[PDB]
Amino acid sequence: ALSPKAATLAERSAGLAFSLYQAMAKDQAVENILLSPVVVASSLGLVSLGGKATTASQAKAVLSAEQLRDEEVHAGLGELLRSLSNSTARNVTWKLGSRLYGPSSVSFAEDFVRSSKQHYNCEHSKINFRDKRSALQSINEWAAQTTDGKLPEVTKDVERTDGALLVNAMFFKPHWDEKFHHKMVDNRGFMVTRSYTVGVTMMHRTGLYNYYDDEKEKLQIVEMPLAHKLSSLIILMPHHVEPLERLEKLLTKEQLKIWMGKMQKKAVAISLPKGVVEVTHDLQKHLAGLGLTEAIDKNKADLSRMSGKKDLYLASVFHATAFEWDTEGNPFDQDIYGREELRSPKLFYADHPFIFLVRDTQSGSLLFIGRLVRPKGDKMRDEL
Amino acid sequence: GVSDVPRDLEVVAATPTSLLISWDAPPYYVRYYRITYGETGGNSPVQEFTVPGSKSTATISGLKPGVDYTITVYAEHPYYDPSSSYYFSSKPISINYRTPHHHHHH
Repeated sequence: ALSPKAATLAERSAGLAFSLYQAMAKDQAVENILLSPVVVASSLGLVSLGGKATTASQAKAVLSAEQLRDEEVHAGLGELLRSLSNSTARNVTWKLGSRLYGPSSVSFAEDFVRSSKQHYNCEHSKINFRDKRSALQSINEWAAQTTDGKLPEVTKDVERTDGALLVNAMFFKPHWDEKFHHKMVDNRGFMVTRSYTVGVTMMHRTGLYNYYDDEKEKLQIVEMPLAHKLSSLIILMPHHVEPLERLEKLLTKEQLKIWMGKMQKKAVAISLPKGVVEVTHDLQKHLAGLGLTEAIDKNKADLSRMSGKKDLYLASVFHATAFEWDTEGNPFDQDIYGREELRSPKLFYADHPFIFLVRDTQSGSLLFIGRLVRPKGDKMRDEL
Repeated sequence: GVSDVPRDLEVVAATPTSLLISWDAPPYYVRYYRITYGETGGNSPVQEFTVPGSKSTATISGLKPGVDYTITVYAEHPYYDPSSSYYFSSKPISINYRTPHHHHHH
């Protein structure tokens, strides 16, 4: 199980991920959201490790680890990263890579390279950000090799070319405890808004799931266990198509606990969009909004432990994830469909935007928080 | 929140002895649509047939002219394997329609 330092940091990581989620959901430009709390926290841990003066202390202040010692933060976050890339079942796919990109004229210090490699598995690369064809090719091919071609592009441009670029590339594919049949797929319209529909493939299956329908709050919540019940994917969706804002404001650590406590084991006929969703965020402006103001400023940053460059700052924090919704999962006994408790299933038809979370059931840690607003596909049109 | 029921069931074209009907898919995979029809009010059991779930239209043949019929459409949803006998039915959608006495042309 997690040590006391790693358990409190897991709780703080989830709090931080809810805070970034809410700030990004308010930004009307953002459509899909996908955050991994341990990756967001390890990005602040890297700033603490490579920083001095208020640059490193502001990073510790966001993780509320000002009581903990410097090495206790790196050991605690180091323990969390290893525990999630090991405790998640063998059939559940989770690929993660972290790379710090600096300009060509930058030498990273041996101690920083050694500890960032030990605790965060951080890789280091030197790059001419101004030659954008070469710089983008290097970043995107590294992210594609990290994720086995699932995330082929982190970004289409490098906005700030005079500092460090932290890039986190991920691929997560939930493997269900009870698989969907690969032939129960059809083409449906996913309603992004009440007036914008996109053509998607949907996968369907019925089973016994922890479920709650709140008629007062017009929402449904279902918990879908992943392989061997060591983690679960929780989906929260309004009854009808609507902007997720009303439900996102209700969603808190305390309210998710009440909703999970109200879930009951019921027959649920689930339909989900099937495919890969590529979500990339540059968290630089959002991390500044939560306390990390000095690291992101060209003049005030102090990343001297990272490199003696001076004037080197955190220009970007890319959080790039390919999340695959697929039918693959473990086999199960189909005699369940002849039992009384499955005579009349309730429906969880996810044909419109929904919020989702991936939780580790062994430690209670939050692995992912996000929303699916725009799946991949073309706008549907029948009568013109 | 969102009923398991097909929608917009309507008669597209009618003849004295036939009806061409159309509907919109309910939520969740449909393997077959079960269409039932019978005389409105009459204590005679309803006749039924299926059409594949990839279709949204059906023809009801062998009807009597100038008779009121109740037409009902259900969707047969598989629990897991689409080629298995384990399925549950959706809620029904129904309409009442009188067949014409004569054909449009003499």
